Amino acid sequence: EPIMKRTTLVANTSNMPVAAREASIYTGITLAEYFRDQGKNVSMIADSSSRWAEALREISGRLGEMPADQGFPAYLGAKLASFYERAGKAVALGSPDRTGSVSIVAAVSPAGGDFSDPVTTATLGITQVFWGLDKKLAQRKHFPSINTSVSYSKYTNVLNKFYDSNYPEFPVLRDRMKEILSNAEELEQVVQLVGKSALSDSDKITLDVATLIKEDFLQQNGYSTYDAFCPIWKTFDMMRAFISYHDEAQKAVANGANWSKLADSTGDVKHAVSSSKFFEPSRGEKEVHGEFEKLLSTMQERFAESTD
Amino acid sequence: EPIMKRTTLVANTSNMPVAAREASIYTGITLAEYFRDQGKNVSMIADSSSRWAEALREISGRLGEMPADQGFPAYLGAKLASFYERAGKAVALGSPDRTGSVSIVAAVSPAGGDFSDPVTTATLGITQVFWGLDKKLAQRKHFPSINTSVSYSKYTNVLNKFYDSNYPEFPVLRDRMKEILSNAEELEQVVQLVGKSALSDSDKITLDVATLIKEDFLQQNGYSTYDAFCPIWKTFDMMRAFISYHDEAQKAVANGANWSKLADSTGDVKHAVSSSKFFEPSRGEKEVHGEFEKLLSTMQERFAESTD
Amino acid sequence: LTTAEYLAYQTERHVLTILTDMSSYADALREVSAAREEVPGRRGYPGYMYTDLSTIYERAGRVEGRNGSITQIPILTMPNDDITHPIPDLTGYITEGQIFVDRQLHNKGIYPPINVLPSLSRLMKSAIGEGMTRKDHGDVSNQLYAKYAIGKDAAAMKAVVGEEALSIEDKLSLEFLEKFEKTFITQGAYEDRTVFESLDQAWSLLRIYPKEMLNRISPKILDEFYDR
Amino acid sequence: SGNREQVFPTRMTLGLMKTKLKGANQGYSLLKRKSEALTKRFRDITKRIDDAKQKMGRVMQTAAFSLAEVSYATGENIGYQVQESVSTARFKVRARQENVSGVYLSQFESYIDPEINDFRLTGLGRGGQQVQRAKEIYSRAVETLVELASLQTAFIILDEVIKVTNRRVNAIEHVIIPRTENTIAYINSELDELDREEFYRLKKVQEKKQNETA
Amino acid sequence: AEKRTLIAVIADEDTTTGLLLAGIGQITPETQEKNFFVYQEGKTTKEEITDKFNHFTEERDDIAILLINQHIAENIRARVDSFTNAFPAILEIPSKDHPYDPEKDSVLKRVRKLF
Repeated sequence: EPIMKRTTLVANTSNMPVAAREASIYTGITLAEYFRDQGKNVSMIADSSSRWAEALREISGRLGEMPADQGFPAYLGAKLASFYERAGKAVALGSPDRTGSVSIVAAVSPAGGDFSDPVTTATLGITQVFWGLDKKLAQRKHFPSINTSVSYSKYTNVLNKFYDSNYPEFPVLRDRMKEILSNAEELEQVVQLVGKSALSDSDKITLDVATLIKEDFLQQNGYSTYDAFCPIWKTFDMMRAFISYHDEAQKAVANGANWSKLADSTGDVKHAVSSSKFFEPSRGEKEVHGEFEKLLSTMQERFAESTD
Repeated sequence: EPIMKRTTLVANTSNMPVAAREASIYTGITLAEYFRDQGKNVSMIADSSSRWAEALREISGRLGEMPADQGFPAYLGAKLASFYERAGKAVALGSPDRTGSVSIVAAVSPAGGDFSDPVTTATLGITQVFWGLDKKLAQRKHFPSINTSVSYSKYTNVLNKFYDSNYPEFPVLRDRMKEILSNAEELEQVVQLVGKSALSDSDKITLDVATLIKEDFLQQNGYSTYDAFCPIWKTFDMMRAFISYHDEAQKAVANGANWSKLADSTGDVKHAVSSSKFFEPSRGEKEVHGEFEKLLSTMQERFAESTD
Repeated sequence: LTTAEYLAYQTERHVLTILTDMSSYADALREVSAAREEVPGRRGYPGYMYTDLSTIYERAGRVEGRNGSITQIPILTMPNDDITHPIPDLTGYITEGQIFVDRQLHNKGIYPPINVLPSLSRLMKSAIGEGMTRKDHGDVSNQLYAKYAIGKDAAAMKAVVGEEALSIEDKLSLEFLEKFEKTFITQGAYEDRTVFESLDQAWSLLRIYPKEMLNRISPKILDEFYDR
Repeated sequence: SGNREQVFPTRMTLGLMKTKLKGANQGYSLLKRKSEALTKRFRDITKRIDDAKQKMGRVMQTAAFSLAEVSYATGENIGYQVQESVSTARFKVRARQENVSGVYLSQFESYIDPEINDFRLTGLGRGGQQVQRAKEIYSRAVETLVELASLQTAFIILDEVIKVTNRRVNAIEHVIIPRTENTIAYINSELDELDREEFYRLKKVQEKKQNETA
Repeated sequence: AEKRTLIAVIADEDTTTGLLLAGIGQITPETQEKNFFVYQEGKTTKEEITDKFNHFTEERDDIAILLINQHIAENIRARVDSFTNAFPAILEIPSKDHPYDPEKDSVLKRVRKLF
């Protein structure tokens, strides 16, 4: 079925005047609210919300009212707060009782600065989920190019009940993955100017595991038939696979296993966990989860063999 | 004939009325245009167009006009472009047919030496020749203290016809010198950090040849009998001598000799090339050319002798 | 603060005042200041934000006569994780010390993520004593801070000189830092350590070192509390 | 005054400047303490070289006396026979790398291969005794040579590290800090001052027109 | 590198070379070369000694030490030049029949200069 059957679109452009630009997302959020009032779960994408803020700035300049920051109206924070808070899981007004939800997915756009602009500064305090761009990753053509250090999602504690019913290990695995990425990021920062000579086996494992994560879990082309849409169960399975690889290597080098030899001896397992992202989600959760269980068992037994 | 017989002056001391600076520059340029109309190849010198720019700034500030970059009038760039466009070799109006010139050469005075002020940036986009000077060189009694890194001339390409007519190797030699100076600067900017060691013999030859160039060809004392005026033929000969010295040194070292031993064994040749600037232009073009041919021949024989 | 002042200085209660997200309050200040035709100040904030924050913060402390007290814990968010921002700068200039919640310490899965090194309490001396809290409190705090700093810079050097090149000081400091950030700083969100329980945990964790290596603590305290 | 990087001044460049400055400061501390550790180890190695070299004369003259005892026992000068009897290396240096203070220094170990014994079957038993004594002396000399090689490598590494640290602390930091100071104090302050002047002029004209209308 | 036995260049005393050979020494089978370079004092040319030092430390490529037996007193410049690299050869100056004072040792001189 066409997405357009589940889609209505507002098509304001740059040629359209500033007033229409300002009112475009207001019309869009009102439509989203109307469909939420029927119990429908509505997603609203406001691309280039920074252009909306620019429309507000131009209207303010036309009115001559004194702005704040550099050029933007001071009520920018209040208006984005109201617009963002128009979203949320809600109980419909009338009867029978319903439960809709409007999810704002708004796109800011950098203007030379990444976060010093007022629109992002207000949004960070307003919005609950932030996916900040990583300019260095884009410079290296790594997609998606979001930053894993400054981006945040406060729903991680709320989703604990959802995870405990379907994927109970998801929160702790995500925490461990974030810890690995942060530790390896600080270690890369300290090693760029020194060199990898002095790093211990644990440090090398952390660096290479985080590199594997960045190159085979965070990275999605989004165009191939595989991982165009990675389902939550496939994502959880690869999370546990990568964490199993990391902690298996760490436990192996907790013994006398030199990791320089261990990497060569378990290159097969490293390639397997890297290519796990190539599983086709269309196969269904059952068989692909069986594949991931097979991969985990192979990883564990191979690391046990290589430890001795 | 006395050189004043071809020179007329227009003057405004700093403490004399500020508004008259614009009148001074305009009367100077129209005098130059008038003498161009007679077929003379007049050249107009403006001592400081920055003084005109800040006079315009003060007039605007008194008028209460809205400031451009740091107080200047918004029409400063257009005013400078209109003034500068009056220069150019042209066929004078009326008959008999005659060809004149104006050749505006104006200096600007950046505040604090920073080339980012509006007057210099406006002038840079207009003039076809840029002769930026450096405070550091001038403070070390190095004159004309021109910054070869930033200074440029867009008339090098159009002047190739005259060069081929008179001094065909002039463009090749000037590009050779420019590349030598650029290479020496890029080696210098890392050798202050990594030390003089671990430097190839060819790199040391480039550094020594270019520091010789900076000391004894680019430098021109002006206040002396020999460097007051360097005629075009003598400058061409000196570039030929310096470039030939660099080529001979590079070839001799590339043929097995080591630069450290070679430099002391041919130091008299380097001193002769150094003192080549002391040749008196009043001695005549033929006599100076004979001296330069003798210098080149003696240098070649000495580099053959050290080659062994 | 009006409610807290009323309670403490008229009902003679000991009131703890907690203000959340002072950054939002500063944004509201910006909006109201720009509502009237007023020239913006540094970073857009009004030029008198110092005076307003002073008015809010000075509504605290003990006063002559009345038996109540006001303890204030304003909480603010750094817009760009920078001290130089006007809100944290003026808050530090007005208040006494500060407590730092660290981004990296939060990403490493430790709660509550208080970063001890950049956080100080400017009036900690008065809170410490014999009748006040317990006798060993200040010395234990100083020793914990010193050991944590040594563990931190030793962990930084881990990647430059290697583990084997470190002294026994640094080995015990790495062990202390791990146990510290995993058991002492790490506290359950619903776990209430009383001050004496916290001191006992700090002692059981500081008992790693022999009494010779505990330099920041006086021997009068070591002969009393080390052996338990 | 000082020096600057000739970069166009913007607040993004200011952010890059402060992050580069803090990186330079942390690198200064890191390499300074690394050089401290390396120089501690280097003082250890150089005093080791001193006492090893002063004992080297004693051990070599003891070995020479053992050789002279062998010559006295054999009567003839066995030097030519020993020189002509060399067939294969019985003593080899095991070049393997260490990790002294994070530096991949390479030391030498002794491959004493008794199976060769090429010159061990020539002459009287004094020949064998002198062979054993000279083997011990050669092991001591191999230890001294390994220590000397470590000293040379560590001297090169420490010289490079100290040169980099001093060069950075005297040029890179001492230009970045003036670069940031230039950026802020000149450009940001002057742009803010121009903004202040322009908005003050706007306020003046707005209030005067409002005043005349009122 | 290629682990090789320590070289032996002894021009101030052939007794030290003889003792080192009695310890252990190797001669190249195919190339007919030999690590031993025993030179009689007052008989081997200084240019010949420098040529041998170049052929061992600079020409031959392996991992080995190279004793000098205090004969480098005449070839001190060559010894200093070859000491610029720790590989493929590491120089040493064992005490020969003439005692080897630490003053003339290039490595000891560098250590004292760095003191």
